Amino acid sequence: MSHNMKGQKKRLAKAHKQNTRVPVWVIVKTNRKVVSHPRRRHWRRRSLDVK
Amino acid sequence: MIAMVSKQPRKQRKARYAAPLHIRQKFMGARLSEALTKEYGTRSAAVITGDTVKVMRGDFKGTEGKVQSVSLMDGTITVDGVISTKVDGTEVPRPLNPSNVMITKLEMKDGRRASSIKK
Amino acid sequence: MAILRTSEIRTMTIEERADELENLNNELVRERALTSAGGAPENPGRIGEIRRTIARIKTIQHELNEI
Amino acid sequence: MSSINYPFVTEKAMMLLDENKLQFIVDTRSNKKQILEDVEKMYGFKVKSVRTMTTMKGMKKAVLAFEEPEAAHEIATRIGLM
RNA sequence: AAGUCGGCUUCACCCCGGGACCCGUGAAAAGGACAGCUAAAUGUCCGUACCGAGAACUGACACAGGUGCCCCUAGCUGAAA
RNA sequence: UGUUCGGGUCGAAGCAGGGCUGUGAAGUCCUGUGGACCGUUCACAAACGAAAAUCCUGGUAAUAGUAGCAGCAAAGCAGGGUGAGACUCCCUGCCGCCGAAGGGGCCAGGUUUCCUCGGCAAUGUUCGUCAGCCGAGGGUUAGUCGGUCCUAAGACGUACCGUAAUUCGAGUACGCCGAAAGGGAAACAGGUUAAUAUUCCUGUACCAUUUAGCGUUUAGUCUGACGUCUCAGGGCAAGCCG
RNA sequence: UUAUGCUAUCAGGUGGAUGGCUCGGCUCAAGAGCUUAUGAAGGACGUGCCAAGCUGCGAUAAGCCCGGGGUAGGUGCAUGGAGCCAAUGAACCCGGGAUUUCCGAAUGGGACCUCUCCGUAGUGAUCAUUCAUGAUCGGGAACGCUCCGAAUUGAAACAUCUCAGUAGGAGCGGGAAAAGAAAUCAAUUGAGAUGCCGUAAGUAACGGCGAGUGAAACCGGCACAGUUCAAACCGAAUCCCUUCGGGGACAUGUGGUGUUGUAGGGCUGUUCAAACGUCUGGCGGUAAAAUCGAACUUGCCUGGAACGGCAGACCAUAGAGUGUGACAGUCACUUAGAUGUACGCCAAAAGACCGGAACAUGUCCCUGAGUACCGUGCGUUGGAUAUCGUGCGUGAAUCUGGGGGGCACCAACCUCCAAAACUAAAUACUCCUUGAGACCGAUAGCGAAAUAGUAGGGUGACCGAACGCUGAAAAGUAC
Ligand SMILES: [K+]
Ligand SMILES: [K+]
Ligand SMILES: [K+]
Ligand SMILES: [K+]
Ligand SMILES: [K+]
Ligand SMILES: [Mg+2]
Ligand SMILES: [Mg+2]
Ligand SMILES: [Mg+2]
Ligand SMILES: [Mg+2]
Ligand SMILES: [Mg+2]
Ligand SMILES: [Mg+2]
Ligand SMILES: [Mg+2]
Ligand SMILES: [Mg+2]
Ligand SMILES: [Mg+2]
Ligand SMILES: [Mg+2]
Ligand SMILES: [Mg+2]
Ligand SMILES: [Mg+2]
Repeated sequence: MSHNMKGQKKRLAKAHKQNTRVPVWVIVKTNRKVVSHPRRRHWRRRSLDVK
Repeated sequence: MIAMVSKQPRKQRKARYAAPLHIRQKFMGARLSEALTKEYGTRSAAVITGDTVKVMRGDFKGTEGKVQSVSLMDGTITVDGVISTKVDGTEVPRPLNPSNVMITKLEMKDGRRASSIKK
Repeated sequence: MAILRTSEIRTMTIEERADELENLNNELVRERALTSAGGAPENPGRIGEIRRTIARIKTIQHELNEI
Repeated sequence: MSSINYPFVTEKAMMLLDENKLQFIVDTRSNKKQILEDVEKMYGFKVKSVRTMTTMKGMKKAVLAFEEPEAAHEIATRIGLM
C-alpha cells in the first residue's frame, strides 16, 4: 500500500485504461489493418515508467 | 487543381491524395452531353446526387440512371442500375468513377447550381 | 435540423439564453447518466450535438458580454 | 463551472437511493464544498453531507446525503433514472 | 444454546521505582498544561481495492536469491521462540 | 541518362525447369507460372557484379522428440459432480504438508493483480472445463486512520560576494523544505457488501477552530524531551486449572 | 513392397527473396525568416455514442463565433453500427475572433508531491522613470558575435610544432549578425568607408628551418552611402510625463552651432541663396482562398475492363504531368494563357517643415588620457628584433601639435588625425515554403513509407528497432 498523491494516481489510472484492446469495430472499420497498439502491457512485467 | 509547377508524379499524387474536401468536389467532374454543353457553355460539370448520367465505360456501358450517392473521399458515384450481386444474392451498388459517365440531365433543385457549374 | 441555430440564440433574451443553457445542461446530464449504465444511448449523435449547442450558446453569451 | 457531470448509475450506486443517498460523477478538480453548492443549486435540495472518492478510471465520485426525505428519489425521477 | 462463577500464572505489553556505567552524556521544534462553561455552525485537500512474496516487489521468468523475519504468534515435551 | 529503333493483356518483368549458341563472362528461345510493364542502336554515367571477412540482417536445419519439467517442502486416494473432453476444475471423506513459519499484520515496491460473469489461440515447465492468463462489467466513501503540522542529519531558493562567464562556487543573512517507523488534538463496538469500511449504517462518544453570550491570567515555568546495562513492585493480553 | 537410406526432378508446406508498384526519404536551387509575462515552445492530464494508440482540441475540449471562397455533401489516420449535422449554405480552404485545465520563463508560497498551502484575489528576481508606467527572463534547424579552451592524431618515437583556436564550454543576439566612413594603403608624383567573391599564392612570413603552418596589398568583380557626438561660441533659447491643472529632468549644462587633415570648426566681415532629408498623399504595382481555360469518350477487334490494334473525327500560346478497370493532347484534374482577391506591403504626381554653400582677416579660441607610446611577462599570429591581445609597471603632446611609412635612432620626402558614436546593399544559414533531380526504391533512402525517438533497453546521462501492397468492384464466400 504505497502512497500516491493525486497526480501519481491519475497517471496510474491513465496507464491502466490505456491497457485495453483495440475495439472490434475499429478492426472492422480498418479492415483488419489496425489490430493493436503500442501501449499494451501486462502488470507483471517491466513496470510502468509513470509513477 | 495541380499546376505545372510540379510535373513530378509524386507531387501530383500527393496533391490528389491529400486534397481538401473543396478540391475533391472538383474531382467529381463528368462530361456534359452535347445539349448540356451547348446550353451551359462549359464542357464538364460535377456529378451530383440526383442527376441522370449514362455510363460510357466499364461493364455497364450504355446504362442510364440517376446518381444515388456521391463520396468525395473515395471519388466515386453510385448509379441506379449499376450494381454487384453478392453471394447472398442481394443487390449491392458498384461504385463508379465520375469520369466514366456522362451527365445527360442535371438536377437543378438548388438555385446555386448554375453558378456552381460555371463562374 | 439542429437544436437551435446562432440566429435563434441571438434572437432570444439574456434570461431566455440562460434558461436554454440550463435545459441543455439538464439534457446532457440525463444522457450521460443513461450511458453510465454501459447501455448504448437511444440517440448516439444527440450527446455531441447537445455539447456543441452548449458551446455555441456560451460563445454567444461571451460575445454579448453576459459572461 | 458545474462540478457535477452526471449521476453514477451502477448496481452499488443505485443501492444508495434506498438510503436517500445519491452518487454522482463529478469534476475531479472540484471539492466537497463546490459539489454541495453545485448540487443544491442544480436541484434545490439541502445536502446533509458529501462523500467523495477518486477511481482508477481517473474519475471522482461523490455520494450526497440529503436532508429532506425522498429528495434522492425526487432527483432520480427528475433526471430519469427511476 | 447457555450466557453463572472461582482460582493459578503471566510473557514478549503497560505503569512505577531503584541501582550501575561512560576519556561515550544519549535531538530539536511544533504542539500541549497552568481558566475556562453554554449554545450553533464548520472540519477543505490527498491516500484507502488487492499482493506484500517458494506466483502480485526486485533479480529478463509463476526464478531454491534478495527486499522482510520487518513486526506478531496457541498445546505437549523441553532451559527454550 | 541522352539518342535511334521497338515489344507487351492475342500476356511485360520476375520465377521453376529445359533447348540452342558462345572458349567464356553470358545471350537467346521453349514449357509452365505470373498479370503490367519491358527492351534496342550509338554514346555517356554509376550508391555496378560476392563463396568466404569467428562478415551483417532475416529465415531455417542437424542436434532431437533429445536435455529439462527429480535433489532444497517424495502427496495424494475413494466416491459423487461439471463438461465435447478431467491425474490435474468443484464437493464429501480418508491420507498428508507448514505450524516462532509456508499462518496473521503491514512498509517500500507493484499498480487493478481485487470481485463477478464469460472464455481457453497464446501464458502456466504436463493437462485444464482451472487461473495473478484472455474478454466484459463492477469495486476503494474519513474532523477522529495516515499524509497534512513540527523540526532532525541535510538540502533548496533569494540576496550579497566570487568567477572571462554561467545553469558554476564556499560562507553569511533571510526564508523554505526535509520523517507514511522521531514529535504528534480527537472513536469505539456491532452490523452491512461480491468486492470498502476505526471511512457506509446503528448505538454511544470525542477533538479543533470561528461566532455569540457568560468569566479571565499564575507568565513565564512545566511538558513535549530522550543513552546502555541490570533489578524490585503493581497490573494485564495470551496461557492454565476446578 | 529392400527397411533405414542416397541422388535428381516434381507436388505441397514453411519462408519471404525476386520482379513490378510507391502519398516516404535524400540532395540541390529559389524564396521567406523571429517568437514568448496579452503566459510561448515543451510536457502532464483530460476530451469521441460505441474510442485503446496517434492526430486535433481544452471542462465551450476531433471542437464554438464572424467575413470571404466552395457547393452538396460531411462526421481526422480509419467506408463498422447507430445517429447527428448540412440549402437558416455544412464539410472544406483563406482571414479574423472566442474558449484555452495543470505544469512549464513559471513568476503569491512550496514541490522524490504535474499537485498542494494561504487565501489579505497574489508587481517572482534585477532594473529605468516623475514613481502613472515600462524593460529583461523562455524558445528558435543552422547561421552571427564575445569570451574560455583539450586530446587522440601527424612529425612514421617525442617535448617546440601539428591536431587547432578544432572538439567541447559560458555569455549575448537578429532575420541576418559582425564590419564600416583611414591617426589607412601606397611609393619616388598615387588611391580613397566596410563587407563578400576571384586573384595574388602554397608566394612573403613562421618552423626540431623538420613535419608542417601560412597572409595582405595591388588588381578584377558584387553592391555602393554617408554621417552623429565631445569642445570652442551662445546659455535654458530646451527634452519627457500629464487627469492638460500641472509635474519631472536640467547651470555638475537640456538645446543651438560643429564635426575635420595640401587641416577643420568657432569668433569678425562679405557674397550666393538654399541641396540632401522628415511628414502628408495614396496615380499605380505586389497581393487570400480562388475563377475560366481548346479539342472524341466515334465504328470494328481483343478483353473482365480500352487509354491498345485497325478505320474515322478534331485541339494545340495547351503533346508538362497525374488520375480514371491496360498505354489518354481531345474522360477528369490540369497544362499554355488569362481573371479575381479582404487585410496588408511598396509606391509615383502634388503639398508642409528644420535648412545650404563659398571667400577675406588671425601674439585669437577648440579639436577625446592612466589614453597613445614605452618596459617586462604571457597567450596568439605568417608576422619574422617588423601580428594582435592583455597582466603588471610606466606614461605624453596640444596645430610652432600628434601618428604612420615591417629593428631603433637622425634627417628628407610622402601620408594621415586615433584614443567617442551610428550606418542600408552586396554575405551567411535552413525550422519553414515552393521547385527540381543520370539520387534511393522498403535489409535501400531519414532511426522512422511514421498508432517512430515509437515498442523495447538503461538508476541516469542516454541507446533504440521491426512492420509497405486483396480486388476493377467486397462482389470479403449464400445454403
Ligand atoms: K485493506
Ligand atoms: K607514427
Ligand atoms: K608513442
Ligand atoms: K475515365
Ligand atoms: K495513364
Ligand atoms: Mg552470400
Ligand atoms: Mg509439522
Ligand atoms: Mg499448456
Ligand atoms: Mg477521502
Ligand atoms: Mg515538512
Ligand atoms: Mg533568449
Ligand atoms: Mg607521432
Ligand atoms: Mg562600428
Ligand atoms: Mg594555425
Ligand atoms: Mg495536357
Ligand atoms: Mg528502413
Ligand atoms: Mg534509413
